[PDB]
Amino acid sequence: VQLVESGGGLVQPGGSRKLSCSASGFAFSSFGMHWVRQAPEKGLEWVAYISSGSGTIYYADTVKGRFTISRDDPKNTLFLQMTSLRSEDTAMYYCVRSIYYYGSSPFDFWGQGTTLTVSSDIVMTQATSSVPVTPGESVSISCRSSKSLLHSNGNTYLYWFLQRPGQSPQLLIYRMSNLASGVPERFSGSGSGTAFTLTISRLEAEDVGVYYCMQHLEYPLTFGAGTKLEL
Amino acid sequence: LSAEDKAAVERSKMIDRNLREDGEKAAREVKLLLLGAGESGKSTIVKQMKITGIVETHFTFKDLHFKMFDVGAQRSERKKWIHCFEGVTAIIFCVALSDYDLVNRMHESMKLFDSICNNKWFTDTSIILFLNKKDLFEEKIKKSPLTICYPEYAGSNTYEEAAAYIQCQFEDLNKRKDTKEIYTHFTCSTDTKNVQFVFDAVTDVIIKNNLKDCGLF
Amino acid sequence: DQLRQEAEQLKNQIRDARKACADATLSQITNNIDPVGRIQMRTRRTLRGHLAKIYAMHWGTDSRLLVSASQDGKLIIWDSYTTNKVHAIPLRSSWVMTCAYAPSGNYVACGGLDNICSIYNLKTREGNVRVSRELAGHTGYLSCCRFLDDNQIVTSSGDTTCALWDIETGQQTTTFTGHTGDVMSLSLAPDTRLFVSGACDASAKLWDVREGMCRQTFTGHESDINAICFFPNGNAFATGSDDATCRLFDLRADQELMTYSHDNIICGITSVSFSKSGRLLLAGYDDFNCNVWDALKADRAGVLAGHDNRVSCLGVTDDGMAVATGSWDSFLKIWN
Amino acid sequence: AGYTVLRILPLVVLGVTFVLGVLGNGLVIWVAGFRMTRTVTTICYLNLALADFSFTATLPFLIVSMAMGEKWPFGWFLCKLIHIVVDINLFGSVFLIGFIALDRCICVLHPVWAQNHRTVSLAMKVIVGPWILALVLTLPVFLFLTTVTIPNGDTYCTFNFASWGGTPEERLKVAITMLTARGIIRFVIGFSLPMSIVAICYGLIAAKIHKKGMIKSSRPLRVLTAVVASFFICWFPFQLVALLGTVWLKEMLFYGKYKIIDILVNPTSSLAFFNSCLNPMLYVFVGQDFRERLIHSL
Amino acid sequence: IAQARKLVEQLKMEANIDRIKVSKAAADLMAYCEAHAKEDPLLTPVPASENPFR
Ligand SMILES: CC(C)c1c(NC(=O)Nc2ccc(Cl)cc2)c(=O)n(-c2ccccc2)n1C
Repeated sequence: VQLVESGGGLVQPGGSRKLSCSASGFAFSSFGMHWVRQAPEKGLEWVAYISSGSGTIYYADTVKGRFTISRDDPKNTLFLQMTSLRSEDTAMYYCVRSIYYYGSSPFDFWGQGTTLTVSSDIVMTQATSSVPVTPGESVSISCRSSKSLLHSNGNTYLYWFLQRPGQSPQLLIYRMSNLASGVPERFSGSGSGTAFTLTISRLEAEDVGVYYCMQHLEYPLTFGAGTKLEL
Repeated sequence: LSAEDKAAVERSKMIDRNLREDGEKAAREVKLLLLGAGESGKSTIVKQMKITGIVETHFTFKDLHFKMFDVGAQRSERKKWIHCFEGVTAIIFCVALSDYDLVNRMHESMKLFDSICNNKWFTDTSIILFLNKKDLFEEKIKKSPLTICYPEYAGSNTYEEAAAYIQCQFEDLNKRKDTKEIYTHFTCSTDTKNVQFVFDAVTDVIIKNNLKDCGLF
Repeated sequence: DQLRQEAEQLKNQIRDARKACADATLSQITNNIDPVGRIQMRTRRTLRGHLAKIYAMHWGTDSRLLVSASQDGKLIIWDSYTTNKVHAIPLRSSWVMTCAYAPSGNYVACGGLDNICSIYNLKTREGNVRVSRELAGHTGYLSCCRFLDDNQIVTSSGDTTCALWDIETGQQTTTFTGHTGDVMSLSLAPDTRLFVSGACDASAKLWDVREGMCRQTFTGHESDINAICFFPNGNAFATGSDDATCRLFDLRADQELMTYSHDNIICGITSVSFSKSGRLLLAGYDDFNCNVWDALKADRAGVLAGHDNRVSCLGVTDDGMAVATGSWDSFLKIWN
Repeated sequence: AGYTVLRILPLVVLGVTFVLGVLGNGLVIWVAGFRMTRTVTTICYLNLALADFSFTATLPFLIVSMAMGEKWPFGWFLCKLIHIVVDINLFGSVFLIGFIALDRCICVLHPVWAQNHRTVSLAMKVIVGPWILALVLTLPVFLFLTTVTIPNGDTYCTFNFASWGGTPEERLKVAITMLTARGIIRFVIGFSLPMSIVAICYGLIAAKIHKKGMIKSSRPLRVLTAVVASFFICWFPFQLVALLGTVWLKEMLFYGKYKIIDILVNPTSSLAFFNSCLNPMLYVFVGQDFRERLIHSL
Repeated sequence: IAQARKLVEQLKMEANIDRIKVSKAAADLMAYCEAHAKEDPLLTPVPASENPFR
């Protein structure tokens, strides 16, 4: 599975750019696709989404109307058409796949991203922003939800992402309880509708990075400020 | 309420549209069940139609897609899997005319025909009977008599009369003459006229089925 | 015929040995228990995706996801709670007579008239369901396939033989010979070390998965056995046949315990399952109505007449919450 | 006088039409729409049943009107609703009968084409073409039809062109032109297009099955001649009485020369509503597949 | 003819079973049924707030 973004560059404020997401190695037509941008030295923000089949499209309130998201399933690419660009749209845009069925792991794969350099909501708050830890300790990252994420169906829609320095985020825990494929069992998740916890047991050198929460209960999908672990 | 169960439903409705589009594509192809006891011309005729377990064969003729299923390499109880072919448009049954004297072997073809023709799964299913190897039958019938297969056969040992006798002995094995028709053909190395005969029989079956769906029949 | 005679001698010895053990029938022992007769279940869900006859359905171990096999060439995994379709697998051969869902949930198996047990990987790095490996050592149609693990599946066939397979290699590690008719059904033991098989010789055989040989043979029936299911304890099993009779056999006693037959029923049994406690016997019928039986008293405690066509498969969830019945009318219903 | 039974039998047949049409159309709507697999034939039968079930449902407000000398007791909404349903449903019954004839003819004359291109989705897409054409043909009832009060105290539902004309001669000129329109469309779209299509299509599938020798009983000819004649016997007397009244439209109004036509409008119309009673019996009840679902799900 | 030699061998193996009397074998099936009768949802209509199906 590879998601490669392209179309990034410096743009004058007010111009227009189209982002491309060359997706190879997976069934693109069966995956809902997301664009999640990261303002420089800042946190993740969800901007757009297309369902599998293109039937359902949602946009962030910040970019709604002036941002257009489209996909070409035969060409296996995702497009983000950007118009009326402003100075706060400068970010690394990540292309994210998400498949929605019972037992699925949405947001499992994130693309590399491309940088633009243009010259109510379920607020998710991470209590801390930096956490000094040693390679043997067991950190328990915290998360807070403005609205309870527990649903009538019994699912708590909290996802945990880890973004290592100079890399794209990787899903660790989806639905706050079960860990994603390819993740060591050291990571664990817990919570009761609000006040969620990500517990790591044997923090290796590869666990160092910024940890982001995200709610999938309601659009727009809001991320946390991000908790960082320094070694 | 639905949070991302709203997107599972969209997937459940996107893979329910493909089921309809695959069912429309699968219900536009004529399904034929190819039968025949022991050595017969079924392997030979399958070559004529321009294509272990079920040997599914696809051929198109006159814009009509066909799907033929050979169950020859299936030694088991037919009663346990014959109901799988209940909705076939027609059954193609192959009988080797040159098996009247062999081993007896022609009577086994009659047992298989009687078992399927009067089967409760095929009461309206028409049968396209192929009396294969008509060239070997005429060559053999001069020396060997049809008496060796039918003791009670009051007739001459010529091809055009004994062949009609065989067609009668196979076309009178059905007890459902009101609800289904048997199309009989004689084939040895017919130059692509077997596909024409199957197309005509299938077209008649499709028309009769369209009448039964309406009230005309 | 010199040694054919001693076969009758050993048959008489076994018949006498199991006759002596039959001191008191199960019907006499259950003349004091409280009967259940108000078993009325209603169709909670109707799964409508299939466009042809449904031949096999299998519940997941989570009691929520079920796999359904039909002759439109589709294997559909359903979310029984929401009626949603999780996956729709296009089979290479549409003549599938069986389907299994892996206990882990990572695979489904599908077999039929193609003589191949196809293993499908449900959880892949891609989003599609891919054929894991086709098991092609059988000679007749596959009638039943049951997963022992992610790497072991036992399949019954019309070649009269049951086989145990190693999925990652693809070779039948153990073959189970001994039947004389087409094997139509399989039922794994709850411990997955034994399995019973029902074939067209009107006999059920208990097999040792590890050893590979049959330890017991049950021949109460008169016609071919179409369904077989273990009692939840694992020490008994029930068989359904075209004889229109369901029997109960106890492995330890090694003979028939109870017979579940009624005069109003002339049609044969296509599927047999037990309730979670084993008190109810859910049997599918060709009269278009499933029949709930008091497994201890042999009384019809209920009828599931929601199908306009022959019931072909039925299964009860591991939770015991619901019974799902598939039918030739192309519809699969969940009864609670 | 002798012209007294003519005020009775139209009332008797429409009540019989109302009861029998409601029961038959409901049975077919339930069995075909809910207890049968959706097929192109089933969709056509359900659509035809919907037209003549709703038309029979709106029949009793035309029974009471006819019983009270064509006076309309109900409100202005119902006169501009019960006559919209009758014109849409009656023109939709004739165009669905034509569509069923065309489908039955295509399934027999080109069975290979009807095998590769005749789907449920295409049937649903095309089955609304008759429904849109029925809607377009009722606009003269949407715009020009209303209740009119007479100083005697009686309100009659009729085509009033007072607002459209604005001048006594100009109102008459638009009235004659628009009435001649929905009279001539009534024959050419209501009878000459469906009856010709039915006669040609059923005549073609009677020659085809005869040329190919598929008559093994008298049931095919009986059902085909019934579906052909029953449409003619019921629809033709009314459409002729109406076409005569539209060709001689001015003579009926200014001079009243032909009062026989006006008194024949009520029996002939009742006979043409009885076709809605016969439609479920002739098209869907004849099928053994449908009957084996009514008794198997009774 | 190996069919007889194998069939007699299988019958001999099936004869050597420590069979249990039906009375203990039947009373051990009703023992399991009552020991799990409470946890059988199909046996009795459970409250609609504990039934996953509407
Ligand atoms: C049924 C009642 C309301 C009615 C008319 N309304 C229609 O007849 N509508 C219609 C729609 C489609 C088709 Cl095919 C045939 C007829 C109509 O003109 N009447 C009439 C009035 C004066 C003279 C002759 C007839 N009368 C009495």
